Amino acid sequence: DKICLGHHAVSNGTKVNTLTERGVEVVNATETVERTNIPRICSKGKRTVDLGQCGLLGTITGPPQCDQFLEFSADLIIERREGSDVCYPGKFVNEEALRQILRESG
Amino acid sequence: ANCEGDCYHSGGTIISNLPFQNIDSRAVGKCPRYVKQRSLLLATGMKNVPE
Amino acid sequence: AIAGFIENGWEGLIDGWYGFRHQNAQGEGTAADYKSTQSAIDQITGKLNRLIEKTNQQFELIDNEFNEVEKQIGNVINWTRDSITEVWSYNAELLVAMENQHTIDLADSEMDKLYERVKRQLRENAEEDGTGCFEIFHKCDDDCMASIRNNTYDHSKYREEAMQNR
Amino acid sequence: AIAGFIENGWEGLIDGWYGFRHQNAQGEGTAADYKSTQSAIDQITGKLNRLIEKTNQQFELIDNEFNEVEKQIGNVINWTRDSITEVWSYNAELLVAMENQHTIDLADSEMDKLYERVKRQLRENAEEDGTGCFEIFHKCDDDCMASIRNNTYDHSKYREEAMQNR
Amino acid sequence: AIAGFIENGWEGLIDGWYGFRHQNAQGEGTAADYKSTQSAIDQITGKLNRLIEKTNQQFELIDNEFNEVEKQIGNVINWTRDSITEVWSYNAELLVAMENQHTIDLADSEMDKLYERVKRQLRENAEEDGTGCFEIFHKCDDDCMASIRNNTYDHSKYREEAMQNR
Repeated sequence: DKICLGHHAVSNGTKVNTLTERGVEVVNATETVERTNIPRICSKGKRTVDLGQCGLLGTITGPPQCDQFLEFSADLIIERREGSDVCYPGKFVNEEALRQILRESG
Repeated sequence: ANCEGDCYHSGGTIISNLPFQNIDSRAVGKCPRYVKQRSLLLATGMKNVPE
Repeated sequence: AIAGFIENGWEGLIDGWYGFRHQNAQGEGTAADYKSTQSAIDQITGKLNRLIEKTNQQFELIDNEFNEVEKQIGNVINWTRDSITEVWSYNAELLVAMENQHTIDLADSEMDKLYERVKRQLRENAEEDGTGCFEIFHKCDDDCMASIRNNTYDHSKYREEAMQNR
Repeated sequence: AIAGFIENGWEGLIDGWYGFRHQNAQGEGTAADYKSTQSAIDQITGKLNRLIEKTNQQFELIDNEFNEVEKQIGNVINWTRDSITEVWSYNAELLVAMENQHTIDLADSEMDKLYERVKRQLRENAEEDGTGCFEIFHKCDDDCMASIRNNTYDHSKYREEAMQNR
Repeated sequence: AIAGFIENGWEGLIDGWYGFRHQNAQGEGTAADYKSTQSAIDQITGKLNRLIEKTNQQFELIDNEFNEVEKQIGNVINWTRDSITEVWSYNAELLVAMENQHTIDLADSEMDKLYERVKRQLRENAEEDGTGCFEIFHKCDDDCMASIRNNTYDHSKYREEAMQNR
């Protein structure tokens, strides 16, 4: 005698925006911006190298502290602040370019 | 060596099945796109009209 | 004691997105429609992964924290990076916003498409109510209502009776 | 001597966005509808401030006019700034464009929602014209038309008369 | 043996985008509608040039291949250029995507606007089918169908006959 038609209508509502003054609210909505961090380096699956005191560029010249990684191979490289590419004092000409080249070397 | 992640930065690892992140703009890897907003909510349903 | 979508939604319906609600001689009922609900859910659920598209979204470092690059060029790098960040923030809020607007304008379209479907089932045996209901001009038992929902309403059977009641 | 929205708009109506226009035994009239007009104005007026959103839209200088920075890096700065400028120009024209398209597709939707509303008021006592009018099959005086506009049209009263005229 | 747009499209129609298909006492026919087809083609064809807008899309070089600029600043240039490239790729796919969505939602709107037009031509002499057809309750010869397509259907002539068949 009266058959009708309708939809969801949850009780509370939600937040989301559109191209208006916040526009509307909806029944269900999820997040898109990730705020959760892991204060570690999740290295499982990747062959990882923790260079430590070996400056990355050192792996080319071979100071003492880099003798560990003279012919290393890895998918993830972790530079540490304590590293240094030299033993006898001196700089690397166009150093950061060589670093960028080396981080994608495997 | 037992957790699995593909987006890294100075503060650690960002694991996320989401499109955007808010941790660090300088993050490297297969990261989400850094945005300035704390939160952006997707649809994911119909408009709500109570009874 | 019954109303449709034009007035309100239905907090009662839990087993679907859209549905039917009738009151016949036996009493009030409620159900759902699989077709339209799936027709909306299909388009809506994949939008996240539509945003998570990552063609070449990898990137390495150009600066470095430990041996800071020259002050001026580093300042330029921070400036450019912040500019691109503002751009991408704008693009993210905009994309979310019109994905939402499209979701809304989509969902209530799948509604009044189902409404018109039911009308075409009840071509001349019913008159529309204004709430989104349907005043039926015959006696529609539970089997008849079910025939409407399952889309097996042979209107020619009840037609002469209904138009007699007109 | 009268027509509706499907043919033309109404330069005469000044006190609203949408309205009614009837010709009865007493003569031609015109009015407005507060509900739909407000329903559109609400969504339309705030769009400017929707664009003027300024989260972190402040910025300082990185270069300077008086002591020009080194020629090469300054050239890079001008190049990057011009690139971002082209990006933001594109985004501005696009945002304006689809805000406009949404405004248009919105406004004429609030129209044929009101049209269907009036039809549901006049369920069986009238037949649609094609211009957006409504041929009423009874005698609808000014009080009756006003009952339509105020949404108090008890169609059951005039129904038997109308369907007699059918 | 005949159906309309709500069920399927028509691989047979070649001389237009939208059209009519009737079966009368003489047999099945098919035609096209110039008005709606042009109404869609007009909006659709220019979208390419709507994208090819080139206000200041010229650009010169800032770097050079032969005498490479200093390594660091050149690295910054490559980084910035790649960033802008990702931005413009995103904008291109998005613009294409919503130009397409607008095209689709436009085309099938020009369809059910024509459908409602034909209904307003056949106000009470026909009842809708559900497939997008129109069950006509009189005898509509080829000249009558042509009167429908050309929008010259004086429904008052066939009205009394049709409502007699009701």
